[PDB]
Formats: sequence, C-alpha cells, structure tokens
Amino acid sequence: GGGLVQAGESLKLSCAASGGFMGWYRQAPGKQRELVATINSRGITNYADFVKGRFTISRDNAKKTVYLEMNSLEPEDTAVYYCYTHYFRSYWGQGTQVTVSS
Repeated sequence: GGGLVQAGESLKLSCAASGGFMGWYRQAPGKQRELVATINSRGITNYADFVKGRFTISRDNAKKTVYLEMNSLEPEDTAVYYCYTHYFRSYWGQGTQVTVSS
C-alpha cells in the first residue's frame, strides 16, 4: 500500500514473516536502492547516514515482525520502503587425508 504524511509526522511500518540479517531498504524513482536500517539477531541496530536518529528499527521475535518507526519525516524520505532478510549457510564433510607417495 501507501501513505502520504505531512513533513515532521511519524509513520510506523511493519513486516511479518531462524532469523539473521533483517533490514529496511528504500527506493525512490530513478535512484538506486538505499539501505535504511538493519537489526541482527543480537538486537544490534544500524542506520544509514541520512537517518540522523529519526528512525527506530525493532523486533518483536514472537511474531517476527520488524518494525520501522520513522519520525520527523521529510520530503526527501519519499520512496518505496521494503523489508528484507537473508539467509546463508555452508556445510562441509569430514575431510579425507590423501597422501601421494613417490
């Protein structure tokens, strides 16, 4: 969906649905996507340089929703915002020793 807010007002975004890296990105027309905020499994947050303390990313882990509370919005914050997560793992076998004699 979408919303229009007056500059200075707040908007809370949420995204529902093993959790590693979680974040919000945004994309304005004709521009490249920008990371806005991330939170990891330990609750450590990070924010893009343009956030300037105005936004708060949070987890509630029972629902898997994330939230992005955006305060003091400005016209330059106009964009499509989306939640993102990724998953990575690797597996390896027990090694076998190969010795080549000669």
